[PDB]
Amino acid sequence: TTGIATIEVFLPPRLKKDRKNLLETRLHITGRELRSKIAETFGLQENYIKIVINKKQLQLGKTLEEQGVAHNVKAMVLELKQSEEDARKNFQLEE
Amino acid sequence: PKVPDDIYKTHLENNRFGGSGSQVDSARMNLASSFVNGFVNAAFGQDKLLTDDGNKWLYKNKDHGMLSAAASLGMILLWDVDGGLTQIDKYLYSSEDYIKSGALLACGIVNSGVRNECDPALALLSDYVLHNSNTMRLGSIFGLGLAYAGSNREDVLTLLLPVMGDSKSSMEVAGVTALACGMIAVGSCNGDVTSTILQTIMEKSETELKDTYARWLPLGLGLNHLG
Repeated sequence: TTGIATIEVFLPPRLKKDRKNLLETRLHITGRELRSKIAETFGLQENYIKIVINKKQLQLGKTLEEQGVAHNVKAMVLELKQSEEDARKNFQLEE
Repeated sequence: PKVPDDIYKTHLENNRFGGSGSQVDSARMNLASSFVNGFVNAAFGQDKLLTDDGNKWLYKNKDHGMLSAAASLGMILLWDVDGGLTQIDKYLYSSEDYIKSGALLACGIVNSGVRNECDPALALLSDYVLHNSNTMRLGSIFGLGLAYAGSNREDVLTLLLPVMGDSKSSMEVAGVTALACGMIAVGSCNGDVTSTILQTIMEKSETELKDTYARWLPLGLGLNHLG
């Protein structure tokens, strides 16, 4: 429907919110915008949460259409102790 | 949390060699201590030595030992999916790429016994099941098996079929893949998996069959045809 995804997200039990939440979004945006909208809707750090879409991980540099996002698609809320790029850089420094 | 030092009750044991006979931390006793400070403190989602000092302790192991230590990392926290994944992602991004297999094992063990509707493990392993190095793929497959124990999800078996046909994978990887395919369809007699294992075992060669690692294929056959 008009290239939109009613992706349902699974917030961690640490955040006292509904385990299953419905998110409304477009499909032309990328993974970064997906996490930003997840932050705006459920109040969780965009860069500190890892989301798996349609049996696949989020692609920050790839748009929602090409990254597997679809209607009613499932998604984890993977809270990261370090941001994906920040975690990569810091743990590569810590070697 | 209980400490492995307390569990071993080293105070009570007759320390015939006091202060000199316990300063050697070999790989094997390190693996044993990891397994202890795992199983013992397991399922409580907490530990005073594994969640905070995981990486320093892990570095002291070599190859298999570090893999097992990384697996125990998540073995500490069973049944806590989101919290376990959050606490294990840091090691999943470990400096040594070999730690990644142990991190995947720990993630699968944390998810072991708990199923999430969105199934993070399959998404994590989708781009790693074909990964060239044997150990990281083994860790991903074992994470899938522990997290998805008994799922019988056709997607996992279909993805493993290329794994079964991946001659590039090593013999240990082949045994792990057979065990995972059996665990997916434990006690089901999966026709597709049945045919796959059948063809694999007939196609097997005696020269590469005499090895001790060829004993898992009947394991997978029975697991699929178990009961």
